[PDB]
Amino acid sequence: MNTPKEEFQDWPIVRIAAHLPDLIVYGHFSPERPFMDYFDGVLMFVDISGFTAMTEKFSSAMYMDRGAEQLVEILNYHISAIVEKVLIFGGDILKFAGDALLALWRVERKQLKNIITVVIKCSLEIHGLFLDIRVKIGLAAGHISMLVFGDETHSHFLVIGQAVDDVRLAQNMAQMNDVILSPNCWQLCDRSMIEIESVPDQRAVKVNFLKPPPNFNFDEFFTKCTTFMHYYPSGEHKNLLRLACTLKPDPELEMSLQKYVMESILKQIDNKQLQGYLSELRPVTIVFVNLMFEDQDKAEEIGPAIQDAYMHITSVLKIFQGQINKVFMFDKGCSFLCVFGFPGEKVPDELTHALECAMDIFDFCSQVHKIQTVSIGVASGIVFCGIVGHTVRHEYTVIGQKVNLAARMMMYYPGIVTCDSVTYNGSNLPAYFFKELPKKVMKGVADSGPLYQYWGRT
Amino acid sequence: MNTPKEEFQDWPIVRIAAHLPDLIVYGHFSPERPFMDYFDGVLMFVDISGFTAMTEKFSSAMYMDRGAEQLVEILNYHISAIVEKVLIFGGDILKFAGDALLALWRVERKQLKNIITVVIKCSLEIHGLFLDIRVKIGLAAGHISMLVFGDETHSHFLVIGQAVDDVRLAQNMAQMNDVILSPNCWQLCDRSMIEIESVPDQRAVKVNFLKPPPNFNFDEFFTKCTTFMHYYPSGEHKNLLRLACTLKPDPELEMSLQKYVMESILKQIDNKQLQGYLSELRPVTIVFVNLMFEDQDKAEEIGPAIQDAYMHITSVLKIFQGQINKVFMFDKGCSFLCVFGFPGEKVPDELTHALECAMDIFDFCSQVHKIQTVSIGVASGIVFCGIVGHTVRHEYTVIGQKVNLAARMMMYYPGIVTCDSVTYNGSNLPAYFFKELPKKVMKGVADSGPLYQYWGRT
Amino acid sequence: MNTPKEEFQDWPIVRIAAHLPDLIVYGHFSPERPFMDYFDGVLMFVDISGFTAMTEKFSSAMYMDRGAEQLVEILNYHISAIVEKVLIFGGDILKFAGDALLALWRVERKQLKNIITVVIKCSLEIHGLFLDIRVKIGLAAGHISMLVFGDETHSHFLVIGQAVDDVRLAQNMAQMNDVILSPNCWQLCDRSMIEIESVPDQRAVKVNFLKPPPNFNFDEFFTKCTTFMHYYPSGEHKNLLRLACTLKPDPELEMSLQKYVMESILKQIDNKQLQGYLSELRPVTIVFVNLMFEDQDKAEEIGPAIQDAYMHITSVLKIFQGQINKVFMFDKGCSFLCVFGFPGEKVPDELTHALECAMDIFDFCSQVHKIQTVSIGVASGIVFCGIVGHTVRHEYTVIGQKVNLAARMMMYYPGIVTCDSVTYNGSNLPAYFFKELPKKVMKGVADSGPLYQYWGRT
Ligand SMILES: Nc1ncnc2c1ncn2[C@@H]1O[C@H](COP(=O)(O)CP(=O)(O)OP(=O)(O)O)[C@@H](O)[C@H]1O
Ligand SMILES: Nc1ncnc2c1ncn2[C@@H]1O[C@H](COP(=O)(O)CP(=O)(O)OP(=O)(O)O)[C@@H](O)[C@H]1O
Ligand SMILES: Nc1ncnc2c1ncn2[C@@H]1O[C@H](COP(=O)(O)CP(=O)(O)OP(=O)(O)O)[C@@H](O)[C@H]1O
Ligand SMILES: O=S([O-])[O-]
Ligand SMILES: O=S([O-])[O-]
Ligand SMILES: O=S([O-])[O-]
Ligand SMILES: [Ca+2]
Ligand SMILES: [Ca+2]
Ligand SMILES: [Ca+2]
Repeated sequence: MNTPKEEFQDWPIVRIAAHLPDLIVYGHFSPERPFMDYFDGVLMFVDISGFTAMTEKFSSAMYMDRGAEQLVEILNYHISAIVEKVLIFGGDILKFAGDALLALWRVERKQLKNIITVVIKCSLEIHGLFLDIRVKIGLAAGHISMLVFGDETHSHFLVIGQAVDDVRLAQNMAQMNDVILSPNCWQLCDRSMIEIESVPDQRAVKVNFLKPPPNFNFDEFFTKCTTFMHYYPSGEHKNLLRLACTLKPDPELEMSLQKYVMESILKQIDNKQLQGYLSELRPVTIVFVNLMFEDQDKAEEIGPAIQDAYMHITSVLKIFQGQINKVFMFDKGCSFLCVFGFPGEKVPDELTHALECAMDIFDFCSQVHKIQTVSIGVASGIVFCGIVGHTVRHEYTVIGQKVNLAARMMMYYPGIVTCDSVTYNGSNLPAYFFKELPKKVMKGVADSGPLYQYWGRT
Repeated sequence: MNTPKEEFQDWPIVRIAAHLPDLIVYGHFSPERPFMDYFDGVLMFVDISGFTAMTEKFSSAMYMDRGAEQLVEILNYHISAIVEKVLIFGGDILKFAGDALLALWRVERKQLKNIITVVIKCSLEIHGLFLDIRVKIGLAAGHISMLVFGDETHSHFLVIGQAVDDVRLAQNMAQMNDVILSPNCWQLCDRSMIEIESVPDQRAVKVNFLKPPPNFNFDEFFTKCTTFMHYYPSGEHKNLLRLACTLKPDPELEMSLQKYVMESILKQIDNKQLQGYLSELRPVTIVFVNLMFEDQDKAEEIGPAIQDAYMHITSVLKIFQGQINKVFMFDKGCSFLCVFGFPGEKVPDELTHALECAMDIFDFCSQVHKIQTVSIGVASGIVFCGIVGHTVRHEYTVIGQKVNLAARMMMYYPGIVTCDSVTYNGSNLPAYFFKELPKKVMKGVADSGPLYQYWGRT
Repeated sequence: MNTPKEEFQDWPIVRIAAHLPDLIVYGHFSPERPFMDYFDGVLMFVDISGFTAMTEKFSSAMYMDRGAEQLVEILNYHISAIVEKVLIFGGDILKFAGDALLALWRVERKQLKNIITVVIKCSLEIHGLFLDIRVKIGLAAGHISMLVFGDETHSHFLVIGQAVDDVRLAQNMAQMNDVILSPNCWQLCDRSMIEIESVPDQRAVKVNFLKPPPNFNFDEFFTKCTTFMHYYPSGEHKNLLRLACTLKPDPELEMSLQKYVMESILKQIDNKQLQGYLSELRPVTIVFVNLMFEDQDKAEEIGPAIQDAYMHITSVLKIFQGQINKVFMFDKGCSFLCVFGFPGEKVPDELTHALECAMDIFDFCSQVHKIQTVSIGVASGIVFCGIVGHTVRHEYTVIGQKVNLAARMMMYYPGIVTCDSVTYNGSNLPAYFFKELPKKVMKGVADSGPLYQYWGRT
């Protein structure tokens, strides 16, 4: 009797799970929204520099209109190798945000110290790996909360808390190839192993070296650490990057997971549109909404407010096929990256609508309980849209100078709705709905043309 | 000199042969239609229950319009494993009929007894395998005839005869996890091996156990049996499920095989339409035509009559892009499962045309020599349409409560054209073309709304 | 720590390189056009017979409109095996021209003799391999020049010189399974190894046998020869057909390589159109342009003239979406195979435009310095268009009786623009723009209907 080889089965549930972390794939939580959960772990925030400039350059005529295709190939080639190192070292990629990602090693507290050593080693192997593009890495460790929010058809998650805020601080202060440890990371870690320098005006710290003691054996140390990693592929599945590669069809799980993924993506997953259709350099409008709270680490207070905000944002965006691309925590606050003009979703009057939608969101969210300040940046132009990451873990994302600009506007011009010149000039609206603003110098943007506040009709 | 690995070549002839059994792939028969051939073998008729109810439920809004996609994934996941067991045990899957299949082990008579033991073991391993869904299995053994019929562009085949009628009886009388043997099966089999119970009002029989004698070794027994299996993958190809995976391009064979497969399928095979396009929950009209004969086991009489009927049915269906989905033998008669509204084939006035086409078929076929009774059931609604089975053996099929309803109407209301309420209400036709019928209780249907006879214009 | 298997990555740069030889993939030459380079090597020109007749026959109704699909499958099945033998024996496939290909073994002069023995052995293994279709093979050895020409968006290359002219002569004089060696090939080769016959009225020669001396061991001899093959897959990559299978994304290289490949092909490479869309039997018009020179082996003279011609041809074709399918050297001259009606590029008035474009090209090119004679054949009808070759090395090509006819017209009616009856009858133009020509018997065409010269408006 023959025993023929099982072919890899590439079921839709497996393709959907590529878009999600293990935290969600194997999470099985309740129905209620907001849902919150609490744990400890180590975070790695890996940021690549030089890609939005490449994006700008790949719009140039030398790429003969294969700009999007060439950009995504070279981006995925580099990012895939980072993703693979993270997975092999036992991390869960939580989210891609443009050309950056955030990864988690969830463990019990007693194991944090040993796991911090695993993540440092991983970081230094990634730095190793590095077209003129650098990588900055922040690491943090401690308490983390997860929030899941949404409605009957859509779900979103976020991590929140002091380690989350720390990991962004640590990354922001890194020079152009540094691994920086949060102060808490630095004090929980195994100091006899790691050689650091102080850094100016902060107790956060820079890693120079991993100097293991005499007969420390990393492979034995790692194996010990795997005892505490729930989903590390092993045994018969040790040749796989992710256990989620082995998920089997299960309608109830697939219904829960698909809510996290955008419809146009699901369509490609179902072999109902060409795989190449979602990689594009297209003109869109970014509406970047920032919500700040009294205490942004306190998930039981902020969770309800984010749910409330999401219910309203989703309904006004729907009126324009606008879409939420991603949600995440910034140093200040919860940010919704919203996009008008995603593929097949091109209403004309995009700019006008982007502005009215932004005002509506600003007015509603301002009155939501616990939301201290709302800030919204609106910028318009040619951005890269596409699937970024590795075949086994990847997400739909947007990269471009205009995405960066909208993000910086909401930070540098808090408490108001701001817009760029393309949006101002291109909108239908009367000029006195706007106020021209003082020019501010902003991190990693040059030649923002004039900026405007969208005042509305006083 | 390098010896690089041959890549699996997935030629169109290989993809076409996935849709056909070995009986046809390696058959090489004459041109004439009808063609008949005679042999012996064992049949297994495996029926899954619970799928048309799942079909109904997957139309619900909780599946967020990925109903068809989720249904086909979970159906193929389970059905694939059954297909694989059948192939590994050396069977030929002849046909899929909704959520049921029919499999054949063709052998010389002297070998029937030993082969019956192989098929029982296979059946019990399939029962093993079993969302709330059961499997019933009928087995039969003895004489089988095959009929091939059609025209210059289309071919169809059917198995006919006493073992065929038996295998349906045996399956129909099974409780909700039984393996039932036909009476002839029971008397040809190796009684010292198999432990049965009698069943009420029949000499057909239920298998409880396979109790091999002391040093019976199944693997050695199976290998002996493979001597009599012409196409069992072996040698260099022993890691394959089917020898048809190794077919090489051959224009003459491919022209003969493609006649059995629907054009829209061929289009996907040729990479001229998206693979996902044929999995759908769509509104269609089922026209189920049943032909009964004096003697339905006598292939030399009935073959000409089925050919004649097919020539006419095909021409009237063509006038409406109606399509024959499948043909097979029921307990009484030869059934054509015809469908109006298959993809890209959506004439409006579908219902009216379904009725006129049915009357035309009824009038012509009634006068064909040797056809004793014609019965036709017409039902309309949302049915699943798609490719069911395993990657190496699969077929386009329709599953749904309306498919079941049309099948039961033609059996419970013999000799007339019947239709459901959707068809009656939705058609263009005047009310006095119909007669409202007495309500009958019918196997595995509830809430058939009112039923009508299509009388035509007296 | 796991070491999971790297998946084959099928990056766009790798798919583009399938369309090109190593001579271009690993060439890295300057920007300037024309670019010329000089080397030595052995050429093999493998011609299949019987395919354009199969093409004709696959338009017949017996193929049920899957003619193109069946033709390409059976063509690629046979051609793939030839390609594979050529690659395994260390050759570079330079170009496909319908159902023929040209392959190169580039080496230093001292190694030519040993390499000639490798190529003969390869030839005899290919002859081995051979629906009623024969293979003729010409071999030549010596000096070869390569010309690269084009503009900012498109590149083309050609090999030129005495070995190139020789390899076509040798192939043209072969009977219907011969391997013929050019005279220069015959005198550089290892005469103690190869058993030949003379052939009528030529010092070119026919191979009967390879009779290696007593303890000649071909595998050891081949390995020695691999020392001189720059890109022979080896080591970790010895299970690959081509080293180009390992190319990694690199925007600068990909921009240079994509210029050689047609846009519609790039679109399929980018997963923006169905793979099956480019295999078709479609009506097109072939415009075959032949340029002759005083000395066609002298690349420093002819290179500028071909560049000049190309700049003009490309601009007039653009005005009609006409396309250059391929360029190559014929026994006399440089030929541009141009096509009107490639997919998505179907202007009506195709025939008229094909004629005016041809006249324009004829008038301009006639005055280009160093171009002695221009000849252009225009023929219209159903031709096969599609990707021919092996998965790792393949090209878009056209095959058909009309392609052959246009090629023969430009040779048998030199110095003028000629057209077939379909073109004459179907064009819009007044009858006195044409002159009906004397009927000539032409190699491998029968029933060319009447032929005409396109005179233009005197
Ligand atoms: N797709 C995305 N998702 C979330 N945030 C994004 C984003 N694209 C841009 N941003 C935000 O825009 C800001 C850009 O500033 P930086 O991160 O310092 C740019 P950089 O990494 O030095 O080089 P780059 O522009 O080549 O990416 C960040 O705050 C980042 O969070
Ligand atoms: N695609 C198909 N091809 C052929 N016959 C079909 C069919 N779909 C339904 N039928 C017919 O419809 C009838 C349905 O009755 P049953 O077979 O008893 C239903 P069941 O198996 O108990 O559960 P189910 O409805 O979940 O399938 C059968 O006679 C069957 O032949
Ligand atoms: N796609 C293509 N590219 C370049 N030249 C082509 C071509 N198709 C046809 N030709 C030319 O047309 C002519 C055809 O004549 P032959 O090569 O003798 C035909 P054959 O090989 O005996 O059988 P065939 O017609 O089945 O191919 C050749 O000069 C060839 O160069
Ligand atoms: O990674 S969470 O802040 O979206
Ligand atoms: O399996 S045969 O009755 O179509
Ligand atoms: O092979 S070169 O003459 O195009
Ligand atoms: Ca960045
Ligand atoms: Ca069933
Ligand atoms: Ca040829």
